[PDB]
Parts: sequence; C-alpha cells; structure tokens
Amino acid sequence: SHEDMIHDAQMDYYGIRLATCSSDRSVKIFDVKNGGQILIADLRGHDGPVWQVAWAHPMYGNILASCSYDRKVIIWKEENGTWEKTYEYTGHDSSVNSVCWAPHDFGLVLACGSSDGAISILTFTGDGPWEVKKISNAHTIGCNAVSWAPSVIPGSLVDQPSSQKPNYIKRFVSGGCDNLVKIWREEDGQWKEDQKLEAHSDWVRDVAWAPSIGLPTSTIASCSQDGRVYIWTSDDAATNCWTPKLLHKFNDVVWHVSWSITANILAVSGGDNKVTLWKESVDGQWACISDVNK
Amino acid sequence: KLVTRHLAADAVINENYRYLRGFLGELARPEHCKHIQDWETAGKVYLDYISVIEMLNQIRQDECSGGELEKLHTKVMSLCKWVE
Amino acid sequence: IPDTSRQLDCLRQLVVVLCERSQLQDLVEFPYVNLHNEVVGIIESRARAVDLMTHNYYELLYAFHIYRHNYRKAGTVMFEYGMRLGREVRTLRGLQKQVNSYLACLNCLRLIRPEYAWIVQPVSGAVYERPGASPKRNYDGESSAVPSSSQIEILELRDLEKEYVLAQTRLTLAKHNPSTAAIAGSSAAEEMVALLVQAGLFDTAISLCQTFKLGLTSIFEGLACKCIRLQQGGEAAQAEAWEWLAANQLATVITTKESSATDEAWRLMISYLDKYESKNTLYHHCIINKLLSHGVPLPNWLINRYKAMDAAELLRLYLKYDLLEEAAELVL
Amino acid sequence: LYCLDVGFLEQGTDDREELMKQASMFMDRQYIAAIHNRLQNTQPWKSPGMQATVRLAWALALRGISQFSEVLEFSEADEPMAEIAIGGNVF
Amino acid sequence: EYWCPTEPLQSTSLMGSFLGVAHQRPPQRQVLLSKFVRQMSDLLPATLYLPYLKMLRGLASGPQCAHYCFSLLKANGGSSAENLQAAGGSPVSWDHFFHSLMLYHEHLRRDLPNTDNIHQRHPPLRGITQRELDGLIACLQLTCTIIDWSESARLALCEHAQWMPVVVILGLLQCSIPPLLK
Repeated sequence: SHEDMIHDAQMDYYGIRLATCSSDRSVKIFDVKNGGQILIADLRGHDGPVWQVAWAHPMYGNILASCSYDRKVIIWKEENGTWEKTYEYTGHDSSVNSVCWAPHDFGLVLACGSSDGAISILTFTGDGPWEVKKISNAHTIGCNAVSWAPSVIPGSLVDQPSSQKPNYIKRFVSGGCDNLVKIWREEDGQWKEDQKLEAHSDWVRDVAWAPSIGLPTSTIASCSQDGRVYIWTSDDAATNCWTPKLLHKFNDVVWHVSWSITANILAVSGGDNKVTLWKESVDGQWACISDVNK
Repeated sequence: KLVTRHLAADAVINENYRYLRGFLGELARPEHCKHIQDWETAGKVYLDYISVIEMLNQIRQDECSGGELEKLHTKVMSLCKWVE
Repeated sequence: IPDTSRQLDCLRQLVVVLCERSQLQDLVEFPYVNLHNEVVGIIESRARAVDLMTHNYYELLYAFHIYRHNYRKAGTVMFEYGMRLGREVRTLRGLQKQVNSYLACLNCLRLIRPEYAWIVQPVSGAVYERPGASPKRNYDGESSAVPSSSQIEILELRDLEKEYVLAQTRLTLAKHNPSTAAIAGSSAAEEMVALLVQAGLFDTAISLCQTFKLGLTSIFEGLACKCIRLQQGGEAAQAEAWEWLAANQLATVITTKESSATDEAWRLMISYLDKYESKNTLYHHCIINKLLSHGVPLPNWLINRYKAMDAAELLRLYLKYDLLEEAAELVL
Repeated sequence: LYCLDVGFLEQGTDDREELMKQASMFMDRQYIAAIHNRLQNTQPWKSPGMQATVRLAWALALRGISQFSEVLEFSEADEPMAEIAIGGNVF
Repeated sequence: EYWCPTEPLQSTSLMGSFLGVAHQRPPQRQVLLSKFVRQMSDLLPATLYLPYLKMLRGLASGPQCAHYCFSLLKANGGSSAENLQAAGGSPVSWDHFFHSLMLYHEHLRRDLPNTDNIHQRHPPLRGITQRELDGLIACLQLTCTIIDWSESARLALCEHAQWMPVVVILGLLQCSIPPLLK
C-alpha cells in the first residue's frame, strides 16, 4: 500500500523480502516470486516517521534495526519468519538518524549517528546482552552520518595481496554538523582522537565509503547540505592521506550518496530530480553512463 | 551444537537408526573428539547406546555369546553413571 | 498362582465373568499389587478386541488410574473414550460427551507434576462387542500407532486450552441455535469471532481473540456499529439492545438513575480501553473510520481524550472525509 | 429402478452374519447370466439414447457390485458399456 | 449428500485416523465424490466454466445446500488463470468478486465519455467484451441465487460499513447498463 511518502526500501541478500520503511505508520514486507508480490510481514512499533534501515547477514544472526523521529532505537530478530522484540532503547538529545552494521569481516556492531553531541556505539556480543560505548565532547553541534569501513580494502593497507591477513579492527568516518570531519579507529582499547579535518562551516549530510572487492584504492564520497561534495582518496600503507578534493559541485540540497555493493557505481540524490550514476572507467577517471528521474 | 541439539532426538523419534549409525561412524574419529569439547559427555552416551544395541542384536541373532555379553555388561555399567 | 500363563488366564476369566457378576469395584476397593500392569494390559486388550461404549472399561481404567496415582494414563484413556463416543454418537449427546472428554483430559493434563509440561497421544480403534457370537459387528476398522507416519503427537498445554476454548464456543453456538454443530466445528477462529459478534457476545469474542492471539478489530468494529445504531435509534433501539448490552458486565461506578444505552455503551468502551490498551492506537483509527463511514461527529469526551493524547493523526485522517474548517481550527 | 435397487446398509450388532449369509437375488446365478447374455446380444432398441442409458445403468450396477459385494462371476464389460453410452449420447 | 462440507475427516466429534469403510465412516463413493469435487474446483476448463456455474446455481437450491456451496467456494483458495474469473474458475472470495466488479466498472468508465462519474437510467452503451459480460452476469446470478437461498450470506455481507459495496452497486445500477444487468 504505502499511501504516504516512502523513505528507504531495502531488499534481502537473496531477493525475497522487501523492507520498506515509510512514514505511513506501517512497515509491510511482501514476497518476490513470479514477478508478483504477496504480503508476508506487517511490523509496526515506532512513534514517529521511520527513516533509515540496515540489514545483516544470516550467518551472524537475522537482526534488523529501525530508527525513527522519537529518540528511540528499535531492534528486531527473525525466528521462523516472524520478527519479535530484541533491544529497545529510548532517550537522547535529538532523534536518531543514521543506523548501519559493520561488514561481515568484523562482526555485528551497530553504529548510531545523530545530532546529539555524542556518539553511542552498540556492540552485539554473545547471545543476550550488549555493550555500549559512549564518546562525549566529540561534536559541538552534533553528528549526522556514520559510514563503516571494512579492512578488506587494499587501498588502506598495502599488504593484503601478499598472503598476509590484515587486522580486523573497527574503523569508520564521521561528518557531523560541527564544521569538522573526523575518523574513528578502535585503538588503545577504546576511542579517542585519530584524525580530524576542517573543510566546512555549516552542515554535512552523509558520506559513502567504497567497498572495493578488488580495487586497491579506498575512496569516500561526501555530501553536504549546500551541494558540497568531497572525494577523499587513499592508496598508501599503514597511514592514509585523505585528500579533500572536489568533483561535481551543486547549489541545491544534495541528500544521499550511495556506493554500489562492490564499489562500481555512485548514486547521488538531492534536489535536482536526477541521480547521476558515475563509474570508474578504464582510464582511471570517472564517467557517467546512466541516469534516472525522481 | 547442531548434532547434539537435533540429530539424536530426530533419529530417536523417526527411527533413523541407519543415518544415526552413519553419522556416529563418521564423527567417531579421534581428531574431532580431541579438538571439540563436550563431545565425550554428549555424544559418547549415544555412541555407547548404539554399540550396546548393536551387540545385543548380534547376541540375540547368534544365541549364546559370552565374550560379547561380557563387553555388553561392561559398557552398560560404564554408561550407568553419566545420567547426572 | 505362580505361572504367568495361568495368571493371565485367570485374569481373563475374571474380566469375562465380572461383566455378569457386577462386582468390578474390587480393583478400586483393595489395591492391586504385583499385577497392576498385567491387569491394565488385559483390560486394554479386551477393549481393543471387543466392546466399545456399552461397557465401562474406560471408566474402570480411569478410576484405577486415579486410585493408583496415574495422570497421563487416565488422560489418554479419557481421550480414547471421547474418540469412541464421537465415533458412536454425533448429535447433541455426542457433542456433550466430546466436551466432557475434553474437559476431563485437560484436567488430567493440568493435574500432573509441575516438573512436566507435555503429553503424548497415539492412535487407536475399537470394534466388535462380545466374542460369543458372529464376528464383525459393524463395517469399521482400527488405527495403529506408526512412528514413521507421524501418528504419535506431542501436545503441550496451549493447544489443549485452544481446543477446549473452541469446544466451549461450539457449545455456546449450539445453545444459541442447535442446527449448525458441524458448521461451528468446521469453522475457524475468525469465523467464530464474527459469529459471536453478530450474535452479541463481545466479551466472549474478545476472549476468543486473546486466546487465539489475534486482533480485536472485528469486535471493535461491531461495537462501534452497535454504538452508532444506539445513537441513531430512538427508545425502541435502546430497549432492543439493552438485552445484549447488559450481558457485557455493566458494573461501573457511576451516578444513579443512569438508564441510558448510550451512556452504558460509553462506560463499556471506557472500561474496555482501561482494561486492555491498544497495540499502537490502530483500534482508535479503526473506530474513527467506522464513525466517518456513517457520518456522525465524534463524542466530546473522546474528542478531548484524543486531543490530549495525540494531534497529528487526526489531521492526517481528516483528509478522508474532507473536513476543512475542523482541520483549520485544529492547526490554528 | 426400485425393483433393480436392493440396498447396501449393514447392521450394528454381533448376530448379523447368520442373517446376511441368507442373501437373495444374487444367489440366482442363472438370472444374472441370462440378463448379461441378453444385454450382450443387444435387444432391438429403436432409441439410441435409451439403449445408452440402459447400458450405462447396467455398467454402473456391475461396477458397484464389484466394488462392494463379491458374489459375482464376471464384471469386465463396464468400459465398453461406458464407451457405447458416451458414443450414443445418454446425457 | 453430494459433497460433505466437513470433508471425509469429520472435524466435529473427535475420531481416529482410519478411512476406508462406510456407515460409521464416509463411504468410498462419498470420498471419491469429494475428491472429484476438489479436483474440479482446483482445475476449471474454459469450456466447462459456464456449465460449472450452472451446476453450482442448480445445487444452490436449498438453504443448507447454498450454505455448503458458499463454504466450498470460500475454501477454494487458488491463484491461476484457469481458476480466477475468465478461462474457467469461480468467485473464490467476496474480495475477488469486488475486485472484478471494480475492474468492470473501470472498463465501463473508460468506454463512456465520463470517467469516475455515475450517470442516470439511460439506454445501454456498454462496450465490454461478450465473454466478460457473460462471466459477469453469470457470477452475479450465481451470487444472487446463493444469497436468496441462504439469507445468512445477506446478513454476513451487510455488515460492511468500511467496504461499502452498496454505493458501488447503486452507482453501477445508475450507470448505463443493459436491461438484464439492470
């Protein structure tokens, strides 16, 4: 159905379940067979408009997370095709925004990004309780988006294509509205100052890390509120060198920037009703091949 | 965990004696038992029960067999302890 | 008697001659030691060979199990007796016998030790009456317990509770109209809830839905329709619906001389909302849509309660009925 | 039709074999044989629909006796009888 | 006596797990008839579509008979071209019947110059195909006979304040339709 506006709509890893989180106060999951659709799940337990969503791998546990405009984090687990209650958190400085799990190379650590002034990381260990990591005094105005970064990318450490197993530690980036971008790395058993940078004096929307499956180059494409875009590239060992370069700037309100599942195509969605689908060519440059209407 | 949680119960329920014996013979290698834990306390009971049933059937088929009945009683009184 | 062959022969002779001697109370009077399993097997074999519901073999087995502290055996014996009664009689007497058998089986299942929480149930059959005549009494067969065909079932407690709830619902439907017994037996939980709502048993329908773990949306829609009928009808509608509204436990703490079906339904809805909260106020939207389908303004108390509890969903639902000035003053 | 119909209800008592062993109609092996011979010879039926109806009714009776009773001797013409019926249009 | 609504396995009064006798159990003839009815309900040929509807209309004579036919068509839950509406089939549910009715209404609106607007009792101007018209009138006559024989369906379908089929049917009656549809 979905009569109101639809936010995000993700699909299962096999192509059967479709989780569409909208503001219609109803989350309906249908089926994919013979080109048709049949309603199979109807979940509802939020207090406001549901925003982002993120899936997980069944080998580590069928767990879904949903964020809404109510400062409440909702988590469900799948058993026998039915999703029930798991972990329900409530109470923050502002409403939760971004939500995503770490890649399968690390585990099932969830990231909570919101304009609350602090960072609350949820870690799923064992088969029951969880752990909370609180980082304060890291954002003056607050966070905005959190994009995970796997360790299987050869662009970060030049030692992967040599029969050497790299470290499996947590690493990601953050670009809140505190006029500062930052990198977070799980070192010294906790979290502290790793690498900060100043490239704006307002708000920054989201970021997208390149999940390269065979490309030894780690890139991050950002998007701000005033159509600002930054392409941070790295291809060194141990320590990386993020270059705050520019590409195709905008003047409207650029919203989302999403990389393909294998770091092949970039999709940028803002206020131009056009999703420029870029792609790396054989000449080491960028080229747009296909578009779409919004 | 999968075998010790489902396979023995399903075999006992559905009389899957052939599959149970095959899986036991495939998993009774010394390396697996020496590498994994709780096996000598979980699957060893089923192994001993299957061996006792097989030897009892062989004895009933071959009438008298004291050499097998001795080992049968030995394994039975050895198993009669892990009920706790 | 030492030899088990002659012991079993004497047991069979006893079980044969007691039906004529009319002295089958010795097993309940004095305890049976060292032969309880033997006599139980003998009685079971005799019941499987001859007799059905004419003799009291199952009753004697149940009495012996109760005397010797046996709950699962008594439960399965009562299950077999109920199966035999259902195979024999099928009308109102058969329905009463099935209900009594289900009740006794639930009691035997609940009277077990607290350490247990399950029960097993196989399959069985009965045929013939007396071995001193021509064989083959009727054209019927028996059932054999085969573990490969999933004949043996493992029942917990919630399934038995749901079965007994369905049985009592069928009993109530037959008491309301004794002609749809097979229909009530073959129908589903949703159909039973709809029938109870159409008859006028909102409490029983809510209990059925809460037992089957469903939603009270149909019962709430029926209650809203009844309330709309009460508001739109005169004193005749009140006098006609009082008989169905008084059966919903109207024992609220209100003022005196309150003989109004409208106020009675309002208090009933208030008590229902106070004793069973909604999942996510979906029933509220359902009632709002049901009232907008008729075109009657919302009551003042409910309007104030909804204004205090929310604000946005009313504006979102007003677009269905196209209410301009109401939404205008609301947003103002 | 009522003369050809005999029923098939059993009894619900032990003393029923002594009453069912003294059957009628089916005990006359000459009448059934003569009827079968006449139906195989096919009387001059000037009505194809009526002939097909008679053949279908006889085939149904034979199949019912074969699937319920057992005091018969031959019952294999049901398929050609039904073929003749559907060829001559009984319905 | 044709088709038992409670199936050969009687739901009312708990039985055992055997089936193959008569009197005490549904006979082999009744079991075969139920199996044939189930097969015909699961597979309906395009040539036997209308004959099946006529057979159902004939069997609906009587209150209990119409109620059993309604229960049968409600339990007949499928999704195929040979079982839904044309090309053989039957109204499997009131929801599917209302969907077919609204599809025919949309087709009539597209044929008429006005879109999503009712009209008055005027000479017919229907442009629907002959097969679809025959199927629609046959389903309508079948449902009418079923409810008239088992008035219980009337009161079961009347309590529908949210669905509101009365407005749709009165609009269809007011629209330009042939006299038999009227």
